[PDB]
Amino acid sequence: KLQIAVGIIRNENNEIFITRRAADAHMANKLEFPGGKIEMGETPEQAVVRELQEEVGITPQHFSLFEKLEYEFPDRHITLWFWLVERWEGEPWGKEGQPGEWMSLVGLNADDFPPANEPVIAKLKRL
Ligand SMILES: Nc1nc2c([nH]c(=O)n2[C@H]2C[C@H](O)[C@@H](COP(=O)(O)O)O2)c(=O)[nH]1
Ligand SMILES: OC[C@H]1O[C@@](CO)(O[C@H]2O[C@H](CO)[C@@H](O)[C@H](O)[C@H]2O)[C@@H](O)[C@@H]1O
Ligand code: NA
Repeated sequence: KLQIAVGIIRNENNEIFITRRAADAHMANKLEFPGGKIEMGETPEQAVVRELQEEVGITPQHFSLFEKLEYEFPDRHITLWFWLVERWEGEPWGKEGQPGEWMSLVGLNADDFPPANEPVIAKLKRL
């Protein structure tokens, strides 16, 4: 059972900053919204801020919870907190050496992301 906070970073051109997971990680090689595990003593709002600062070097500001869902993977159960981030300080980049780039929302392919993201990718194509 893991609680994961991730940020959907959208610019004014309806593009999202997406990174790719390592070949040796769970959901290897999949595209993803930057994020990570919510630690003990930390709230989901604080988690997404810390995770984005760590992973892509930006500080999320005035964000909202776009979606919260639970997904059962073959060996783990995770609760995902998808935060819509439209304002932030900094310029997103591959701060941890991971691949990262802007992707048009209309071009996103749910099959490229973990299956847990399916409903979120779909909903995004409408916001
Ligand atoms: N960062 C991130 N993790 C995701 C997404 N979708 C999704 O199922 N996950 C899963 C993959 C991992 O099992 C877990 C994240 O944990 P790690 O920080 O250890 O990789 O959440 C997503 O969009 N972003
Ligand atoms: O839960 C997010 C939701 O709460 C509001 C206030 O109604 O925003 C507050 O919480 C955000 C997340 O911590 C902050 O970024 C924001 O600055 C704060 O006002 C809504 O705007 C948002 O949908
Ligand atoms: Na982490």
